[PDB]
Formats: sequence, C-alpha cells, structure tokens
Amino acid sequence: TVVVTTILESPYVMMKKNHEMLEGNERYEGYCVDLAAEIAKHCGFKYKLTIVGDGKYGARDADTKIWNGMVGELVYGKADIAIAPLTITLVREEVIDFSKPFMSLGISIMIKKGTPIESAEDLSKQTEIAYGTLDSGSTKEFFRRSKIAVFDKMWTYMRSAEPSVFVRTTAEGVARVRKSKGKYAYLLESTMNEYIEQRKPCDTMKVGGNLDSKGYGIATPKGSSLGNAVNLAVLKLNEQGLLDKLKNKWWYDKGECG
Ligand SMILES: Cc1cccc(Cn2nnc(-c3o[nH]c(=O)c3C[C@H](N)C(=O)O)n2)c1
Repeated sequence: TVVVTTILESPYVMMKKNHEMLEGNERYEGYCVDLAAEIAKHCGFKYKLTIVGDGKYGARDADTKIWNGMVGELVYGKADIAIAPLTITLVREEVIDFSKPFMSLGISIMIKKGTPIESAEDLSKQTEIAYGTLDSGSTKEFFRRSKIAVFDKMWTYMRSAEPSVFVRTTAEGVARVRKSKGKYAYLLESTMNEYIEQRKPCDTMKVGGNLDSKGYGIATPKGSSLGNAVNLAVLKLNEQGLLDKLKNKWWYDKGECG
C-alpha cells in the first residue's frame, strides 16, 4: 500500500462536504485525488492519501540542511509518493525524482485590480507596494538564486524587509493581497493566480507575463521501485487526454466571475 503525500489546496485536494461520514481516501476530492486514483489504477497499487504534516511544499533548511514539506516526507520516509502541485526544480531533483510534468506554470505576480504595477521591474523600483512570496517553496528559491538584475533586486528587498513580506501558506498570500488595499503584491504560480482571478470577489489580477516556465510533477524518493511505472502512467494519462479532463472537471465552478 503506497503512502501518498499531498497538500490541502483547492482544487487539487479538498475535504468533501460530508467527510465526517466517510473514511480513508473517500474523505477527499479534487484534481490530485482523481489523479492519484488514475495513477494507482494504471500501475495497479493500493494507496493511502495523507496530508503533509508540516503544511509545506519543501525546501532545504539553510542551517540544518534538512528538507521539509512534501519533499522531506519523501526523502526521510514518511511517504512513498507525492501527488500535488509540486514544482519540478533542479535543486529538488538532487534528492527526489519527478515524472514528466502533468501541468505547466510560471512564477507570476498577483495584485489587487487597479494597482499601478505592470511588471516585476515596476515592483523592483519602488517600496510603497510591498511584495513577497511563500516560505519553503520553489518561488522563494528562484528569487534567492536568480542572477537577473530585476529579480536579484527584488530578492535583496524581500529577504530583509520588515515586517516580513513572506507568507506561510498560499491562501495567506492571496488574503494579504486582498486585505492590503493595493499595498501588497504576491509572487505565486500562474496556476493559482489565474484560478483565483476567475473567482468571486473578482478583485485580483495577474499582471505581466510569467517570470519562468516550469511544471508540476509526481515525485518519488530516489531509488523508488515506483518511479518508472508512475512516469509511464503520467505520459499515458496525458496522451489520453485525462489530464485535460481533470482540469475541465475541477478548474471552473458555477457562479464565479462573469
Ligand atoms: C490552482 C492552485 C491553487 C492553489 C495552489 C496551487 C499551487 N501553487 N500555486 N502557487 C504555488 C506557489 O507559489 N509560490 C510557491 O513556492 C508555490 C509552491 C510551489 N508549487 C512549490 O512546489 O514549492 N503553488 C495551485
């Protein structure tokens, strides 16, 4: 029985309305719940969905060099596979294996609609509008490592800003954009940015294009007997249009903007 780690982010994984009446994997619904079921059915294994204990995607602690988040759950044996919007990055590939991507994304900028910011460079050259990103995720790592002048300027500001411009959850980032009256911009992936832009109260927007181009992948620990079969499953699901089907199922709700 394969232990799956994932993260409670709508629309990937959500508690069903009647979850108290249900058990095990039946408590959950969403894109990654369906994807887990499809991967398991194609590979022929039983599995148990679990929510990442520390709530994080995953970064290497600068002091202890210990990985946290879903990455750490794989590296140190709490889970066998991660099925989540987990970004494929070279630093993470040092310690875990990824499938080919099942969804594309890029780093992007979220603002309150009407805020006078058109680009990363616009953000970088001012301080009235604070801006930041998620702790222990791939976007913070991207900015920390970037040698692009604009992005390094942004990092130099973010890493030393007080009070902190970083958030612990993606929902907190979005809430801070909304609560700040245009005085906070959140650096987050284009998936969440566009998903939120389409939903009530319809007060946020993605500005400029994306800052990079990456993907989400299914992750396994190095040496896992599962890696090969999981990668083949993702490729077949993609080819068969199942990933398109899951996006069409989970991305668009009734009663949203427009
Ligand atoms: C549609 C939808 C709804 C909610 C959440 C998501 C996934 N997601 N969107 N943005 C992020 C994100 O932004 N900066 C980061 O660091 C991460 C995390 C990143 N994916 C990582 O692996 O570290 N993660 C997508």
